[PDB]
Amino acid sequence: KKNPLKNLRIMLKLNPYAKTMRRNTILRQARNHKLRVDKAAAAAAALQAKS
Amino acid sequence: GVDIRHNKDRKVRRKEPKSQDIYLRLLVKLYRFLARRTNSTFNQVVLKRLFMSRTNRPPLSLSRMIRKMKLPGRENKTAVVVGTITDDVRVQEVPKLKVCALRVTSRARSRILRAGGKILTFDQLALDSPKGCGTVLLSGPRKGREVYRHFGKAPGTPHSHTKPYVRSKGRKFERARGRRASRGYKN
Amino acid sequence: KRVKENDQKKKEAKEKGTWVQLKRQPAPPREAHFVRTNGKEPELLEPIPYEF
Amino acid sequence: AALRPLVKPKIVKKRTKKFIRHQSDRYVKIKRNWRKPRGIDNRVRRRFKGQILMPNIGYGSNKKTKHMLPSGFRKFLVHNVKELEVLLMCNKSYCAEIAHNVSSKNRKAIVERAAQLAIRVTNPNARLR
Amino acid sequence: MKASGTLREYKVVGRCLPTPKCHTPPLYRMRIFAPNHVVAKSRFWYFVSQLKKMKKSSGEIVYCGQVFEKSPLRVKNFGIWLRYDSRSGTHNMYREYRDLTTAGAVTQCYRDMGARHRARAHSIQIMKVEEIAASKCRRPAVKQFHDSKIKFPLPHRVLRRQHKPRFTTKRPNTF
Amino acid sequence: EPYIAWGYPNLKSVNELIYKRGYGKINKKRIALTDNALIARSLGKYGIICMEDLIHEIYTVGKRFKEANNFLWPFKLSSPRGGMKKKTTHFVEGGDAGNREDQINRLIRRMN
RNA sequence: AGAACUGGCGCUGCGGGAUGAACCGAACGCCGGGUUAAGGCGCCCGAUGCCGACGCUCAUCAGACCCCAGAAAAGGUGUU
RNA sequence: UAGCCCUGAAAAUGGAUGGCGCUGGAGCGUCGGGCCCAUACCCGGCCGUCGCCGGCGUCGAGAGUGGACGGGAGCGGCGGCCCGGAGCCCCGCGGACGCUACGCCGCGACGAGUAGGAGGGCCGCUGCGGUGAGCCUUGAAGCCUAGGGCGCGGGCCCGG
Ligand SMILES: [Mg+2]
Ligand SMILES: [Mg+2]
Ligand SMILES: [Mg+2]
Repeated sequence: KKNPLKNLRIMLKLNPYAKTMRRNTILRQARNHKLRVDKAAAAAAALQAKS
Repeated sequence: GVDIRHNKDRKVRRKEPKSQDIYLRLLVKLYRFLARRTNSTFNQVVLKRLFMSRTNRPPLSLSRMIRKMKLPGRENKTAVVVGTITDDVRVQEVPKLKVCALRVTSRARSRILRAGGKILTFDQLALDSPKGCGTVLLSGPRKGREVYRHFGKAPGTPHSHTKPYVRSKGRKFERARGRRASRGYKN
Repeated sequence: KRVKENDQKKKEAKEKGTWVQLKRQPAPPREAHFVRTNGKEPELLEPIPYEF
Repeated sequence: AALRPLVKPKIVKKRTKKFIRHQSDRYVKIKRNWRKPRGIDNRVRRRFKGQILMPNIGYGSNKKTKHMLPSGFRKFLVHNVKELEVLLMCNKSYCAEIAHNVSSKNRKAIVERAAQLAIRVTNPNARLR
Repeated sequence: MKASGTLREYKVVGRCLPTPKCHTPPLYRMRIFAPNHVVAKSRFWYFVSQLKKMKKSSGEIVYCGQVFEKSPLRVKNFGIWLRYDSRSGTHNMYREYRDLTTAGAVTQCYRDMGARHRARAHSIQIMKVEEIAASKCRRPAVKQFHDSKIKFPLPHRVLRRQHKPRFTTKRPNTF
Repeated sequence: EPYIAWGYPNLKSVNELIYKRGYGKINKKRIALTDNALIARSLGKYGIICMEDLIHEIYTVGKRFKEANNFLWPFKLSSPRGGMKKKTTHFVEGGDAGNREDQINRLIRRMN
């Protein structure tokens, strides 16, 4: 018994939707991260351009 | 620990006969092949009756066999019995039925073969009908023994009918108190 | 009663065409209902002191 | 490095200590041969800790490695040439022993017949001159 | 209740089941202090059953939310009313603490009732907790911190044994 | 309730049990259900022919909950690696044996 | 001394109760890794060698953990 | 009024919070986060037992959860001068193990034990009927053995 939740491709033998549920939650938490890193820059950028 | 069971986990049936008869040992090899391979329930009853004891294979007379083959539908089938065939003296004429048994007696296979029937063993039964198609598997009267009239509640309980073990039948042999209301009581 | 009014209500579903589910069930867990405190506000109660 | 059999697995043994009888150190009227203790109050049958262990089927060895000699063979004691030839089709899995009653004259001949037939004999140089 | 860890104030409301006799019951409300909201909605049925004819079978709760303070930074004086049990009888008790939150002063009570009066947490019932204003305190230990320009030093400081070496050549000054 | 701890599991608690500790019975045997065949080959009479359809009847309790629950062998769970608390009094009373209503999820993740 | 209900001991080892038939956990094929229960974590004796929290208490007989192995009425301007 | 402490509070060998000791606690109460280890729980190995089986297809030609011939009509596709027709293996003559059926194999669950009851014994002792073209004065039985091994054990084999 190889373990689901621990290796891929055993899940995908039991649940094919597990992969597309998984890159959808990797695509979005990369663009929620690119948004928040840029927004935290975007406050202190013009706050430095002030100074 | 898992539970508190008082084990009955070892089932107590027979997986082989206790006999060393090497001709019954080849019928077992033939039919437990046919049990697990032909996908039929005829061959599983015949396989487990060959495992049975001499008591559990009682003899079958000739006038239970032809009485259970005067029935509607049985007009061309074969009477398979795992056990011996005897003959009633009570029966007068015999039809031309086709039988199949371990060990037909000598007067039984003379009166069957006078009428023009055919006697079979369990080897040429499988060559005839491997599935057992068109067969009336008959049984003997297994509670027909002298032993079962000694079995029951107790011979001295109410109504009981249970036939005590007396060493000799007669007056002055277990007939006095408990058996008539004058002398003591009556059960 | 529930063999008499169950046999006859079985043949009402044959003329009307449904799946009434005439078998009885135990008391289910309660439905997600909706309580209303219209007008007032709830009552503040507190444990009384000890006096003999 | 004599005749080198087929695949020899790592022999586990579960125990290498030869179960001794209880109270056998204390007496010499008691041999070391195992008898199980059937007394009502003793501590080996009742299985306390730190005491003489008692055998059960859990100590049994691996079925693919049972009766394997430490060289990897499984012995079969023979008495002459003719029942040494019964060990021709098993010579990479089994091995021969010469029994203790075979004389040094006949042991000299059946130790050369085994070498032609490529059979390991466990006591080849027993009862030499 | 064990009062494990720091306590936590809950607002719990609830009402009895609407009978064919009575529709729309009044939906009472209490103020429970408990370490989590499963204990809190169990302590609700301990007090409501002592005051009204309600029980968990014939009632339910319809809200169990943590209520917490509108000033976690202000220092407050809490006077609380108790109903603990002793070994002989049961007593009413008033008691004043001084903490930044309601739940932290009632936690400070259960530590103190176990310390002073040996009273176990199953045996003490909080009646009411409220923040009180100064010059209405009656306990002079709470009262002695009401001093603008209050000052004191720290005398005879001790801590950090074995961490700083078990074996040193150095007699550690207590300031 | 002296002998059990119980509560209401959320979606990934029932998800984690069926995957990691989920096993099935067909006839008398405790198999690893590491295929969508073995769920369909026995319990496919009820339209729940795959793994995640077996998870849907047992979280959103449906028509065939009984036959889907009896199919599962009881979860032989591991020892709780956070420790427990007192084991012999109620969860309200300070211990753990009883109903706890959403805190069983914090324990399942320690058990499983 | 004698009953009721249930569990145990007898027939049963093991972990804890220093010690032990019956208490508390837990029931046992032979091992390796992981985790725990009851119970603990100055040193015997594995583990608090945590910069643990808050108080109460000084005894010229202190106190110290289910069963369980020592105390009552009464009394103290002893301290809280 | 109630918490701790004290008075009440006396027994015979010298003595027991288990001891040593312990007073910014190694005491008491109320809590925390770590941490320790049972034959208990989880994962894995190996042994046995029990339950449900498998394989007589050794079928390298076996192939079949539907199957053929050969005729009435239609194609996609194989070779065109839009007409068209079974090839039996062979340039390799080849292809592991098995299945004491009382045997072999697979999967799953289980394993305390007195009195007691069953089963298995290729455990052992003495003697008989068969049988090993058995063994031996080129050394049998017996006994001894810091020799080498096997078996869970009963025990057994070999070396000297
Ligand atoms: Mg005894
Ligand atoms: Mg109990
Ligand atoms: Mg016995």
